[PDB]
Amino acid sequence: QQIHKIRITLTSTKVKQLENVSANIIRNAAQYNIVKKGPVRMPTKVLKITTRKTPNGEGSKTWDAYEMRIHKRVIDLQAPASTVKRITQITIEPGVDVEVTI
Amino acid sequence: PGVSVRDVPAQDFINAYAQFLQRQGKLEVPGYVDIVKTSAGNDLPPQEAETWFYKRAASIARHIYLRKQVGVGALNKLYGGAKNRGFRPHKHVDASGSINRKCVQALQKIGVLEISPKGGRRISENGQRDLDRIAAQTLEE
Amino acid sequence: GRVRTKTVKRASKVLIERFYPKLTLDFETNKRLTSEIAVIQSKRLRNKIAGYTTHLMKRIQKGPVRGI
Amino acid sequence: STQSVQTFGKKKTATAVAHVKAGKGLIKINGSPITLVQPEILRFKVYEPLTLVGLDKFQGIDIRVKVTGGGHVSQVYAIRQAIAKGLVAYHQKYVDEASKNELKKIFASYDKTLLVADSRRMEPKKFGGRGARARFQKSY
Amino acid sequence: PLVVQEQGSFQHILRLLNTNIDGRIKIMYALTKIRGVGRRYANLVCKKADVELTKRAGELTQEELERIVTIMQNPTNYKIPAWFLNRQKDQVDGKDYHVLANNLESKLRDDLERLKKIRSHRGIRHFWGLKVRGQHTKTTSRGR
Amino acid sequence: PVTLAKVIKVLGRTGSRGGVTQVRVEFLEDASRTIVRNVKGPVRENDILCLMESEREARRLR
Amino acid sequence: DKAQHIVILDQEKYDRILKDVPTYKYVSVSVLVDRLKIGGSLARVALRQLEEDGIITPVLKHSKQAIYTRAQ
Amino acid sequence: LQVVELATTIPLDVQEAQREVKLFNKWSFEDVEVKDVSLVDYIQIRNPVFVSHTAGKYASKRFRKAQCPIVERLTNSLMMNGRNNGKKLKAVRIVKHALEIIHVLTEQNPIQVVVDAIVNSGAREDSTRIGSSGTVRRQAVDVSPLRRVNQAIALLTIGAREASFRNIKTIAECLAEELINAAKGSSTSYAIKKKDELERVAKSNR
Amino acid sequence: IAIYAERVEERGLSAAVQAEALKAKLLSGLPIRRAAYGVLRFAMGAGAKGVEVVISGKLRAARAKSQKYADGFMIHSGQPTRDF
RNA sequence: GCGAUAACGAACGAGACCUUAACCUACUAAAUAGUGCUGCUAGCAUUUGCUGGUAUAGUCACUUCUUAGAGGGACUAUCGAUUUCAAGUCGAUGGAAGUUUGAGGCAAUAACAGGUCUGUGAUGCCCUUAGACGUUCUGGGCCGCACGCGCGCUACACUGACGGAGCCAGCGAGUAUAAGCCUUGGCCGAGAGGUCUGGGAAAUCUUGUGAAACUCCGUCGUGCUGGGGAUAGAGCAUUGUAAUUGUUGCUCUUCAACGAGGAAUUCCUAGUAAGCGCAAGUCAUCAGCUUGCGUUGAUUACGUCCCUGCCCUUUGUACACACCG
Ligand SMILES: [Mg+2]
Ligand SMILES: [Mg+2]
Ligand SMILES: [Mg+2]
Ligand SMILES: [Mg+2]
Ligand SMILES: [Mg+2]
Ligand SMILES: [Mg+2]
Ligand SMILES: [Mg+2]
Ligand SMILES: [Mg+2]
Ligand SMILES: [Mg+2]
Ligand SMILES: [Mg+2]
Ligand SMILES: [Mg+2]
Ligand SMILES: [Mg+2]
Ligand SMILES: [Mg+2]
Ligand SMILES: [Mg+2]
Ligand SMILES: [Mg+2]
Ligand SMILES: [Mg+2]
Ligand SMILES: [Mg+2]
Ligand SMILES: [Mg+2]
Ligand SMILES: [Mg+2]
Ligand SMILES: [Mg+2]
Ligand SMILES: [Mg+2]
Ligand SMILES: [Mg+2]
Ligand SMILES: [Mg+2]
Ligand SMILES: [Mg+2]
Ligand SMILES: [Mg+2]
Ligand SMILES: [Mg+2]
Ligand SMILES: [Mg+2]
Ligand SMILES: [Mg+2]
Ligand SMILES: [Mg+2]
Repeated sequence: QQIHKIRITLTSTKVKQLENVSANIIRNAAQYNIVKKGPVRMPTKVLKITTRKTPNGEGSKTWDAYEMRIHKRVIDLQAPASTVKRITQITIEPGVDVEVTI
Repeated sequence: PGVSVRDVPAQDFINAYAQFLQRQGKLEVPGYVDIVKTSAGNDLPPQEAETWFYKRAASIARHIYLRKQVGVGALNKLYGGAKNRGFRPHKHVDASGSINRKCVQALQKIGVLEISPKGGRRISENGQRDLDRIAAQTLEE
Repeated sequence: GRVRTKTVKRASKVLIERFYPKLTLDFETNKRLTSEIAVIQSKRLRNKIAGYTTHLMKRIQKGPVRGI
Repeated sequence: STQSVQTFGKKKTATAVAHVKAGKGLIKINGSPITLVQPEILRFKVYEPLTLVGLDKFQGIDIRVKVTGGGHVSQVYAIRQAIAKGLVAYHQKYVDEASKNELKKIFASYDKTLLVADSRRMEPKKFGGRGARARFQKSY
Repeated sequence: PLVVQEQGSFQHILRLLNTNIDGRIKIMYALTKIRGVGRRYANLVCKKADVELTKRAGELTQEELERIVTIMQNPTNYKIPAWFLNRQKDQVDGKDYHVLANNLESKLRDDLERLKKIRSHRGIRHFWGLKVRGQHTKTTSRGR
Repeated sequence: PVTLAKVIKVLGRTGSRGGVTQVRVEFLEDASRTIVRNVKGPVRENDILCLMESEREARRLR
Repeated sequence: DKAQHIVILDQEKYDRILKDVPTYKYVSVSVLVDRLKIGGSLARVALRQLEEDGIITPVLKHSKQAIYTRAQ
Repeated sequence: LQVVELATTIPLDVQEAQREVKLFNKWSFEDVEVKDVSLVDYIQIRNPVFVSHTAGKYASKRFRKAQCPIVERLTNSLMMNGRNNGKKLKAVRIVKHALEIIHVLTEQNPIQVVVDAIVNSGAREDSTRIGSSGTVRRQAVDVSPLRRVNQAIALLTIGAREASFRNIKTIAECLAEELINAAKGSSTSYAIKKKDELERVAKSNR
Repeated sequence: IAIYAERVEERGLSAAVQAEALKAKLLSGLPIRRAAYGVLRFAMGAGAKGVEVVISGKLRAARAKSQKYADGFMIHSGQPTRDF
């Protein structure tokens, strides 16, 4: 249980904080001589819901088209498990959730 | 230079492999081929009663040659077509499972295909050998 | 149609009355100049302003223009 | 390695990736010769980039394309674009540009879509009708 | 596999199961004139009787015509599947049958009173001449 | 006896629905006798259109 | 209802076919039906043999359309 | 003239095309000429094509249709009546077969006959209506060259379409009969009756 | 879980606070004109670029009515309404 | 907007703005994307070639195709015409894009007795409140059929039906001690469907959703015919506690009107219309419905106020609860 091939999966609705956390981890993985793979832009998922505008059923048939974009990024690190987890606390952000899988 | 299956038109290659497979005669034909229709979406049985099974087995062999571990469920979707729902709009419906499963099972005991790892049915060591042969006897005219 | 609006027509002619010596008859050169002269919120308005400024510059060399 | 250039042509959704290598003039569609393209009535759409310049241009190069997406017709226009763009791109990199500009002249004077991808895409559908502009029949 | 000629052998009008069949119709589709014989059923009796479908009705000889009417009246004896039959799992004797031209409307009728005798809902709507399979009637079927 | 007349000037859309155009025609031979005539289909200048009858002018249409 | 085209080929019509088809600028399924009064199916088998017998030269081959011409 | 050997073999007949571009590699544009001075600029035969299928953008601007190949404008008009809209591959088959029938008959160049049938079918004066909100007031007006050309294609394909309906004659050979008769100006053909009747009514309005 | 309560820095710029404050005044029987102008001036005093208040319903009268009270500069269309 | 100008200079709305689609061999990377090489390996002619499989250690190379973030790129650019030489408009050339680049989202000042208290544990008032108008259980009905009307789906055939064969998308969705999701692959079954395993909380698996129109080759041959498939009889499965008033699917049989539709009337200008399917919503089951998506892909204007509707100016007014005066 030392240096491992470690995956960090990043998902969020907003891209600005996602790229800051993504860039901040890459920055800390640069000055620390840790070989890295990423970030990998997964195809963004558009969660679309199309309802009727009318609470009743009167009027022209008009529809809303709501959206919820989900952006997912995975970054591969080659470092011991203690090092990667403390990096996560360095780059903790409310919007982006992190899951770590070996 | 050599000849492969991909170097011959598909439509007249199958007509040549079908002719060989009928004259060879070793392919086992199930007893209901004179009764059944190819798909539940079809309304009539094939018009080439004596030869339709051979040509379909020839089509199945060529289609498997070009791909990797195709299952029998995928074969039903491929040969299925638009059903003639009376007043409702048309829809795609898969072909009959037994006809395709019997062909690949029949083709498995004639030596052309075999069950591939991780599902599907690969082409046999001899399956490549004998299909490429038929292609050569197709384009000499 | 391609009728420019007032937010681009009046903003472009303020530039000429203020930065005529540095302007030119080239859109590409004018486009870069207005990014350091004006604070434009959107890229599309920046090219639109410079593209009409170029038209006014091209028109000034043929005679006097109204509003400048 | 060797003198290899890789390009692509596109139609509505179809995209054909062309690899142009130095060789004896091998020209295959998904591993099959172009002389056996299924849409027979359109076989001359892919024959156009060949007979326009002359088959002598393909002696030293071999081309293998992989076309996916789109439909049957949309794929034919994607293939002919990848071939035409691939021949031009090879000359620009491994031949003098005088010859590359010569080939591009004949192609453009015959069909813009040989080199320039068509920008037309399907308009989105809007509610209140079964199509982009079409609307449900109205009654009073 | 080529054009052939004949004289005096063609028969313009056929009579099978007390039904008149046009002799210039192809054999597979001529039998569909016989009520109770559809396209799907006619395709198989010709194939079970070794009558190639490329023949017109008048081309057939008497020997072939009798061989077909024998099969239609005894389908199960010629490896015709039970599920392929007109009247399978019969009401009274429970055996698989295929009713034909004159027998069809008689046993179709016998089913109607059998529905009406027990006074079931489906039999009643059959009596009224209305749709029995649940179809809507407020806006369709207004002809006469 | 048809006569051909090249158009030299598109005057404007006339007629009730605007489907007909006033145009100024000049004859290919004998480049004179310029006449104003009405035309049904879409017209640019320099379109070679023949006249079944030549001796008739045109004015604004209803 | 008035068509009543002949579907069985007798001997009087057979040699009339071989005596009339050569004197045609253009023969097809409809041309045979239109002028020889034979059925469409009988025309198709007639065209495929007359080509095999050399009387008729195939201009174009297609399932839905058979374009043929005289061989003389 | 040389036969060029490639690794991917090219048939002999199709190689006979580097010298000249021919319609379906069978029909030459060299010997084709519009027999009317007034429609030369609107019948486009100057740029040869192999197959009447280019998928170009001729509906963007106003007069781009005049730049489309004349055979492609014809195959566009075939695919009508709902069930045929968008079936261009079928339309190309009819045109390809129609030309061969036009070739075996009268032995002329098939696309020369097409040009002759179009110049002979377009009415030169049509009587437009100028009614002032209901009353009948017919007025005789001239016909532009563009509408003259493209109504010929509309009438030629409409006549061929109706001749093949519920008829054993195939559409390709119904088009051939319609095109051949109208090319030689015969009044038996549809779209020649219509052209004369249009020009006849215009004579009854001046 | 941990919950923290934080004071809003600029109470005048929060429409939620201004709407709840107005309700607590309207429910006290205060006149609408005095209540409406109390949020118009409180919003502007905090530094808002603009403010508009609409009150709809029934007040002693059987028929219902709505009244708008604008002030300053207001934008209506496009994305910036989602931003500012 | 130019311009005329007792106006000058402005604000909302429009436009700007935002989302999406089309370009980038110019940056940033990608074993959940792809490729060439390279290991190992198959078939065919042997010329070293052509098609493959394999490859999560070849501990390779690359980012063109794929994904998405930071940017760049179009501003009517240049040149011809017309114009008050103004705002502009029309042509070419270059361009990925020159119709606001294509499409949408948002959208002013007021207003309607427009529609919803059957969306709300949103509501004032009235009614009811224990034999309830609450709520629950059982069964039926909302489908009920002499008829009129509207949104649609199939069709009336040969530019076609079948029968084989060829065989291409995009938008999306998917579960656990449940109350059961998407389901390949194998094996049964003519089918519908059944069964055994495995994968996938997902760019990984279903899935390249091998879709349908479409194309090729055949049968049919102008015939209410092999067009069309209502209506109905008998039988086989699925879902569900429960299918009778057939949920749906499948098999055989019956095979009706309809032979292109009067007066009228709808939608539509380019990847548009029309076909053609597929996915998502409803959903135990049922999509002839909507919301989207892509395949094939046109004819004809690019004009006008003739009809119709709306806006503006002038005008009349005994209306202002505003002609429902
Ligand atoms: Mg299929
Ligand atoms: Mg199929
Ligand atoms: Mg159908
Ligand atoms: Mg149908
Ligand atoms: Mg026909
Ligand atoms: Mg604004
Ligand atoms: Mg806006
Ligand atoms: Mg504003
Ligand atoms: Mg790997
Ligand atoms: Mg390898
Ligand atoms: Mg827009
Ligand atoms: Mg109301
Ligand atoms: Mg009301
Ligand atoms: Mg309530
Ligand atoms: Mg309530
Ligand atoms: Mg609700
Ligand atoms: Mg109670
Ligand atoms: Mg209801
Ligand atoms: Mg009921
Ligand atoms: Mg509706
Ligand atoms: Mg078919
Ligand atoms: Mg997938
Ligand atoms: Mg039925
Ligand atoms: Mg019938
Ligand atoms: Mg209307
Ligand atoms: Mg239900
Ligand atoms: Mg659904
Ligand atoms: Mg609904
Ligand atoms: Mg007044």
